[PDB]
Amino acid sequence: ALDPLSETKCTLKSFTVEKGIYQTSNFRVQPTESIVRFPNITNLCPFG
Amino acid sequence: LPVSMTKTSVDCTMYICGDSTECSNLLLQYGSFCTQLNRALTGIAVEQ
Ligand SMILES: *[C@@H]1O[C@H](CO)[C@@H](O[C@@H]2O[C@H](CO)[C@@H](O)[C@H](O)[C@H]2NC(C)=O)[C@H](O)[C@H]1NC(C)=O
Repeated sequence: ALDPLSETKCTLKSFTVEKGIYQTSNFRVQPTESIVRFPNITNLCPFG
Repeated sequence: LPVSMTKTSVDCTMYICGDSTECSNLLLQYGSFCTQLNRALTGIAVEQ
């Protein structure tokens, strides 16, 4: 969990990594609004 | 003649568990499958 060069070593299970490219980590994108929501009214009930 | 198919890649732990820490925890018992499963695709990927 230190940093990407380290997390690479967490994959190949080697303290030495050959030069190249390595699919390393489970990247993700996040939501930032826990929105609770609804629609657009018109016709109310007359208890009058 | 064809030359190469689309370089598909999947991450098991996402595909197997769409971010459910309970799910991944059980999977880890299965060991190196979803390392090697990932690996072969990359082997497929690079070979393209
Ligand atoms: C949905 O509710 C809105 C009130 O929030 C109604 O009021 C407006 O109606 C006018 C004319 O149609 C629109 O130009 C406005 O945009 C509506 N609201 C606002 C402030 O934008 C609206 O009529 C209702 N539904 C409909 C049929 O639009």
